[PDB]
Amino acid sequence: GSMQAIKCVVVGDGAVGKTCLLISYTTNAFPGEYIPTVFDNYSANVMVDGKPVNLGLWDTAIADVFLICFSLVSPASFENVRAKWYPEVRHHCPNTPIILVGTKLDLRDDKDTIEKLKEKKLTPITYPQGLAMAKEIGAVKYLECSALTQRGLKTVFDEAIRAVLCPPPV
Ligand SMILES: Nc1nc2c(ncn2[C@@H]2O[C@H](COP(=O)(O)OP(=O)(O)O)[C@@H](O)[C@H]2O)c(=O)[nH]1
Ligand SMILES: [Mg+2]
Repeated sequence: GSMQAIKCVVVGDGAVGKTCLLISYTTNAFPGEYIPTVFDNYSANVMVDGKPVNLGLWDTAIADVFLICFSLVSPASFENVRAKWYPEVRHHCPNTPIILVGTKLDLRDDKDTIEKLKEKKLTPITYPQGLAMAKEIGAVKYLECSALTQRGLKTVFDEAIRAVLCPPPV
């Protein structure tokens, strides 16, 4: 083998968890240490639907697929999905698939994160809201994950890969 190379570019507001997402997926450990500007890309060889793939993951601060990320406990990062990130991706690339990724899923039911938001008059983003935002930006998929617990983490990348190996008919 022979593997297919796929380039995936990850974008989203500062502090939404892009770097921790990529490290947690590729090394299988959530980082408890500082991660320099040194590393701006990560890699993983993965089997998806019986196919060996080299997934190249670019951490931003000729993509085959974009991940646009917002934190499930930051309404401001969610609004920027449509106000900033969707337009910036589409200017450069009109057709490349976008996956919309809600991060920090472990906090969406967290009592103290819920309270903290509540005292600024805010609330976590819900699954239906996220799904509606994916439709609004024409994302091929909406996924939620925690880098910390790894809940939903593999699916993000499997679906980024499927987006490339299996484009829609129309
Ligand atoms: N609770 C929780 N915290 C997270 C998760 N992912 C990242 N964080 C935290 O969010 C903050 C920013 O993460 P980072 O990956 O540096 O965000 P970036 O600026 O988008 O690269 C850090 O303090 C991380 O520890 C997560 O899945 N759950
Ligand atoms: Mg980062």
